Amino acid sequence: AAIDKLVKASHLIDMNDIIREGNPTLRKVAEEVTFPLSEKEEILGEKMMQFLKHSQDPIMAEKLGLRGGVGLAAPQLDISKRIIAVLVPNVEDAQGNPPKEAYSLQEVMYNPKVVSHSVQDAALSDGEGCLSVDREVPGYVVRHARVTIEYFDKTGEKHRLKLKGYNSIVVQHEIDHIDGIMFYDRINEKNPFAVKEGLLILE
Ligand SMILES: [Zn+2]
Ligand SMILES: [Zn+2]
Ligand SMILES: [Zn+2]
Ligand SMILES: [Zn+2]
Ligand SMILES: [Zn+2]
Ligand SMILES: [Zn+2]
Ligand SMILES: [Zn+2]
Ligand SMILES: [Zn+2]
Ligand SMILES: [Zn+2]
Repeated sequence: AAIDKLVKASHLIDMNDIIREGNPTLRKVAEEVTFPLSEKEEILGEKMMQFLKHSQDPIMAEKLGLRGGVGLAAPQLDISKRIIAVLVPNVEDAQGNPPKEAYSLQEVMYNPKVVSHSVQDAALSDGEGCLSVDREVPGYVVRHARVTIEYFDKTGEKHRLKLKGYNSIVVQHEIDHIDGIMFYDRINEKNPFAVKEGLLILE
């Protein structure tokens, strides 16, 4: 099964593990995981996180043929479980100094969900992309500006977290994957760049 390939100790997730647009697994609602985690579900989370680290490392991205990435959902690896990893980096300053925090968000989330959100909407000004999508998809992907999520980590400990800015956009994108929603489902059907008043455009 997919999961058996993925969790072999020597296996590194790369682009050949990523299923594509059209594969029915991207359109399912993923199955809740139960605690304590199997060995597999735990190893799967570490691999997914390892993949995002690799994709942001100039050397490993080049060794593995990996495109830069900040989130990955298990549906994208053909695994219908409610498991996402998020790794959102902070940026150096004009002087070249690393940030205090390497990441604004670094987490493997089991059973994540949006429990509440803002009336206000937000969109990345640059559109969104997807590891599974090999097309140029222009337009504003309309999301919530702010969300409160709950989720479990690999110990089964429950977290309640509020997010805004880019972290919020990233997490919504990944949660959508475990619900069978693709980014272009939240792009206006007639005008991709339609701005409804009040929309927070993130630069
Ligand atoms: Zn592989
Ligand atoms: Zn069930
Ligand atoms: Zn472990
Ligand atoms: Zn490594
Ligand atoms: Zn929502
Ligand atoms: Zn709502
Ligand atoms: Zn995606
Ligand atoms: Zn609750
Ligand atoms: Zn459409």
